[PDB]
Amino acid sequence: DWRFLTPVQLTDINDNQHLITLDALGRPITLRFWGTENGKMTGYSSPEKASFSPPSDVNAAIELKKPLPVAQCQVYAPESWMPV
Amino acid sequence: RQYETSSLPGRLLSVAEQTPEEKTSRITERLIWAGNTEAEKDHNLAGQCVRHYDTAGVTRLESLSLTGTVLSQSSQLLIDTQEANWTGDNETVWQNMLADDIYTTLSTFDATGALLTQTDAKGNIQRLAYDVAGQLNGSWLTLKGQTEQVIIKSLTYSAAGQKLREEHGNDVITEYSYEPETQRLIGIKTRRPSDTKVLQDLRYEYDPVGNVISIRNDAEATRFWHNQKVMPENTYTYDSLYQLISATGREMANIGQQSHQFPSPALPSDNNTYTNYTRTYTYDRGGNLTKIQHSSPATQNNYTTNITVSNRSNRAVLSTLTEDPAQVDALFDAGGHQNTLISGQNLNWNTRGELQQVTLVKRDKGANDDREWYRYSGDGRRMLKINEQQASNNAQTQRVTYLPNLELRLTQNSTATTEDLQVITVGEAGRAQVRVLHWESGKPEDIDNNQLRYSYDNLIGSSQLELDSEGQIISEEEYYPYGGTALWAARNQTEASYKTIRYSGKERDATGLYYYGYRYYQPWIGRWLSSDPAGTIDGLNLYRMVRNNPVTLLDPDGL
Repeated sequence: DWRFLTPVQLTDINDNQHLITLDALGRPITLRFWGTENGKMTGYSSPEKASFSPPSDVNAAIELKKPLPVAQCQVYAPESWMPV
Repeated sequence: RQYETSSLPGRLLSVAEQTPEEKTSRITERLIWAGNTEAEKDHNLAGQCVRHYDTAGVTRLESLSLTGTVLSQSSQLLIDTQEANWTGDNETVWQNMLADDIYTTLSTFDATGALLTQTDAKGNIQRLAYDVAGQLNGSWLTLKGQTEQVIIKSLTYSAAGQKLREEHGNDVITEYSYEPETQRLIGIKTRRPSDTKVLQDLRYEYDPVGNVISIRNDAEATRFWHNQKVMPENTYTYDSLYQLISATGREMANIGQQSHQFPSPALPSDNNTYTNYTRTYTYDRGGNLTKIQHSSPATQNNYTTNITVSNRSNRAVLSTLTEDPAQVDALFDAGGHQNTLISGQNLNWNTRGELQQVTLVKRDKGANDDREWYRYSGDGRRMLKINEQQASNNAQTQRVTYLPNLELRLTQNSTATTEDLQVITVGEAGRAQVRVLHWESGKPEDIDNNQLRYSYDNLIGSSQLELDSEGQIISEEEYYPYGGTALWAARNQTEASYKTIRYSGKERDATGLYYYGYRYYQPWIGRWLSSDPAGTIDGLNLYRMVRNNPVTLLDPDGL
């Protein structure tokens, strides 16, 4: 990701892709990986097929439904300390 | 050792060794490594050792997960009469050193890498479920050709991640009580909801450090207790160095003196009783246990174990091998391995310091010595246990092969196979392990097939109560603090004969010797059979028992 000069898509030795999405200011938001295990592909659906919109609020994020095509989706609330 | 050349990464290729008596080295280990070819990419094997030749046989890696774990692995043992000597460069040759009996296990993991499904080498399948916290919350087992059974109906954990509630497939429920101030187990309650019967009700009283100073069992004495109901506390006394000095508990009246021979279980028809005993432990300045004084006034068992400790090492034996501190070292080899277990039983240590053989009965030059012998894999794991009786009309061989989650107990008489039993393990020993006994041959007349054994473990993982699929008692056992048997009873001696997990979850071998991974333990002494490898022990006494305090295995993080 050339905005940060940090790696975001990693190709393994094996047939295995490991990808992350960063937000502005570069914090990791999502993780996906996929590849073959026994000559056939499994893992997480790639992002060009399985789109995903991370939740905004933390309280909103808590209530997600099961078919979530992502690992370790991050939600940040660095500003939760300010009164609003 | 032989490593790859500079055109390569420099990974290990082989291990060779030579004893002083030999002219050449032998190849005991050899590693064939995966490259970066398409097949390897397909099975996620690139760069991995895929064919590992060792001292036990050959281990073959067939498939890895996207998470880096094992999905498919297979293996073969060495022919009993063929040593590992994987010379030359031809696997065709190496194959002829092996049995053609290949075992394979298969697995399925989630994205996290938690194990979800495991197929053993006979086709039996374990299935695991996890909760929202990623914790194991239940478990099932399907035997090959059978339906799926529930082994664990439910698990609940505390805030600390500790097991709080356990519900077994046999309807037995175990509740765990933790002291909330310290987050440590304070009690165990095992009950049958079918008849609201409490089988175990334990409490652990501790000093300020965390040593258990008393164990109470509020459960009632069971069916094997002839007109007895209430048990005393297991009181423990410790010194300033926290060595166990004294302890109390119950023992079978007919248990006799402690030795390497395991006692017969009491049966419910015997009408035996148990006595109240105290045992005292004396230690020298190096932490060596020098004397064990038994006292059980009901039978006036005043048996004393006298230990002779070397005056130039921390090595020690019972007085039966020698009385002289100047001679004690003569009983050990150069690496600190014990040469003889008990008088007459010789110990053969191999080139890796592992116990290769135990002579059980010394005979003439006609009849062979009874013996036990072993094979270990290239990680020090025991893979094969062979018990050879040489009696001409009773030369029974008990061949036990260890596989992940599977123990194969093959028994033959001097002419032919008498029993073929698969033991399927679900869970870890000392951690509420449940076993299934599946026979392909030789099932005893009074034993149902696909028999379940539910182990109800104590504070340190010793197995005290064994229940069946109906929540009934199969067996009951109490131990001396150092692992001897204080009390043993069972519903059926036939069933009793199959319990091998006894102390701190470890296997009691035929000789009375316990197996602990890399070392063996002698409960009649309170010492390790051989010195531990330097650097794995922080103290100086390489034969010392876990801090002379077997009551509390205070080994946080497994250390």
